[PDB]
Amino acid sequence: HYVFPALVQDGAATGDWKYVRDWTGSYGNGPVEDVTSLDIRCNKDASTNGNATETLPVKAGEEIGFTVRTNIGHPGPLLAYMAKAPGDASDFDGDGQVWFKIYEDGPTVTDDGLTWPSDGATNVNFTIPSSLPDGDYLLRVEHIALHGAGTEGGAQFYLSCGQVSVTGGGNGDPAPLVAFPGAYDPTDPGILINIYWPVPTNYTPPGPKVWSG
Ligand SMILES: *[C@@H]1O[C@H](CO)[C@@H](O)[C@H](O)[C@H]1NC(C)=O
Ligand SMILES: [Cu+2]
Repeated sequence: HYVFPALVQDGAATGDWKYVRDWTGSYGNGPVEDVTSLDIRCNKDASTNGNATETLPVKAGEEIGFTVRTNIGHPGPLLAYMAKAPGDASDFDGDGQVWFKIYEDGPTVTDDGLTWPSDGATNVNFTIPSSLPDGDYLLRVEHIALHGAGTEGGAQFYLSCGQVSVTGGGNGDPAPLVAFPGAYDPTDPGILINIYWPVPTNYTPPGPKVWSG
């Protein structure tokens, strides 16, 4: 139970939900539980637009992060996605095959079982690929909590969508492109997984491969 309320730029948080789409029930720190739901895109009611969210100017190559409200208190992978808006980020619903992955981490095998780079984290950061073209993007941050993921319907998704306007961009062609919902299936080997009883040797975060450019 955590949220990603604000973007981090130049080693300072911006305002809670200023450059990030606030979502229905964000107060309760509730997980998305259905990867077929519109919720999996930007969380509940957040996709339809950002008519009251701002867009942060950023550079291709810049490290943009998110604050974490309390901390990442569940085990699992961190993932980030972006999507080019056809105009202003605040008018973009993020529909269609427009999402590409820019980041994902995976676990370490210990004596005690899997540890994760996200465990206890109070902030998270990513790097806008240096070749990403000029444009308005959604920046979708996701932690997939896997502590109850042994049964179908048991993986938890903790998400937010930030709005950024990218300059200093190159001639990258982000791909492959996927949809939320649609990228994830509840039987996916990174979503339906017993992280404990046989200790995973080769855990595979779901969705498409990372676009590096
Ligand atoms: C996140 O921040 C750490 C600490 O400065 C850094 O080592 C790492 O390269 C950064 N990761 C990304 C994805 O920008
Ligand atoms: Cu929780």
